[PDB]
Amino acid sequence: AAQTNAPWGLARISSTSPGTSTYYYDESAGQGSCVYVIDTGIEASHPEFEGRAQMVKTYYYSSRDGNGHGTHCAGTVGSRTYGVAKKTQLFGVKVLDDNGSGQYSTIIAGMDFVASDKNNRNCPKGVVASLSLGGGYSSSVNSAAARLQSSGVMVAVAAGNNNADARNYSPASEPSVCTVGASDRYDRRSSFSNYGSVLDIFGPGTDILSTWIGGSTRSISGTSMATPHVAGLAAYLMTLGKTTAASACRYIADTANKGDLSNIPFGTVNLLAYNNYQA
Ligand SMILES: [Ca+2]
Ligand SMILES: [Ca+2]
Repeated sequence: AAQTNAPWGLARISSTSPGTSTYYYDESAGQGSCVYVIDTGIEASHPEFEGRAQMVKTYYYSSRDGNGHGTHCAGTVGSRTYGVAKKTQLFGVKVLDDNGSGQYSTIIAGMDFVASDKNNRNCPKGVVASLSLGGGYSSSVNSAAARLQSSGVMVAVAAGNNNADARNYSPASEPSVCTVGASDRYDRRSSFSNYGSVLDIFGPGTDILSTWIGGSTRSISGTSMATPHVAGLAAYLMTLGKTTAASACRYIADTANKGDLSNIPFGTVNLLAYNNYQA
């Protein structure tokens, strides 16, 4: 399938080269998979989600996304126009308040929630969790992410936006999950992207158009934007049967575009998420 005039990041994930504008993907499109977006929520009524999004948990007075960040990330995972996996099921877990902040204790509860809640859902092609969040190093946050992954969920987490080594941030620094850095449309490391040995992969993160609250759209930047490209890619590849929740991060690294990115510090992988879709 071909989506013309797609956001650059979608075009990039199905291309060997920068500078194109059409996204190519297998029409299965992540059908039968599920992606949990652990964030500020998801505006499920947005026409872009086509009834495929729902809120499943909140730790606050509402499950509404009063911020936009979670809705944007969910859009990159699975919206019809802005998403990688256009037929996946999206589940919102609101661990971040409407200012975009959340206590680590709440974030941990949210991860444990997903590990159990997947047993309440129909995801025959597998389960992914996208975590566009984080703060300073915490062994408890890392351990929660490790548990979620161990439980059979493909966990993708943001590397962070500190232009620093991700070793000092969580859940970025948890080795067993998929830690995602950000690139721009010219195949440069995004200016803010963290780096380091713990990164598994890069995805598009600068100037990413997606859904926003109030039935709108907007372009924003962050490792938060790169992460859902990888989460959606995992869901897509799992629906195709090419990989599994336990092996998807490795598979994505195996099949990535190699050596395309600039300003990657010595010791950080030069790997850009790629669907290897061949019609
Ligand atoms: Ca290339
Ligand atoms: Ca890893």
